[PDB]
Amino acid sequence: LRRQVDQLTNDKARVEVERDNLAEDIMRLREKLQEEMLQREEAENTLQSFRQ
Amino acid sequence: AKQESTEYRRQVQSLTCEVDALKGTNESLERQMREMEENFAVEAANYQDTIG
Amino acid sequence: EAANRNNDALRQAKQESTEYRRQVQSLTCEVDALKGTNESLERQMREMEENFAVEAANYQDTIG
Amino acid sequence: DLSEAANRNNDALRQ
Amino acid sequence: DVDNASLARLDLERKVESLQ
Amino acid sequence: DVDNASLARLDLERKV
Repeated sequence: LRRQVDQLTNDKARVEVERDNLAEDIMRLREKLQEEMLQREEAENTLQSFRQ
Repeated sequence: AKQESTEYRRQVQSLTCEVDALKGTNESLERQMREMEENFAVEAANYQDTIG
Repeated sequence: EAANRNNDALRQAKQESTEYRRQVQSLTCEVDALKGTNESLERQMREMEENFAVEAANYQDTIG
Repeated sequence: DLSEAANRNNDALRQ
Repeated sequence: DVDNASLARLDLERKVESLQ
Repeated sequence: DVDNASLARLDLERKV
């Protein structure tokens, strides 16, 4: 039973870290891409008052 | 000279938000490094206790 | 049994660690998001310094 | 006793 | 799913404590 | 870390 545990949980942990890298890169890219929004989406519609 | 001082004011305001967002991205990497580093310290302690 | 209270602490600290790593990383990122919020709130205060300044001076350019 | 006292000190030092 | 894996790990924790 | 913990539980289970 516990030998089925060691071989099952670890090939799953290999497939899970093959996805945890994507979810760390998207969470890192959220923080950055929101810092990009914090300047770009203020400027965007603010400068449309001036487009007029 | 007032129109040039108003165009350089837009360049100031845009470049401020751009470098504030790149600084906010570097602080976001600093914070993601902490939340991975808090896991690495806990994984090291759990591994060493499990072995001993 | 005075020793089992220590084995239970070592077994509960392993269970605890599975939420504690998330609690640490969430409270890190929620501090870090408040820290990126506080630098960006001082950017709203700089853009308020320009707003009170253009209110005071550019209104008197229009009086000029 | 000695092993679980050593585990308690290890585990408070992990918490 | 994290609670179910914690129920699995919890039997062997309480056992290796008691077995000292 | 459920897997890293479970491999450590199996070394404890081998003792149990």
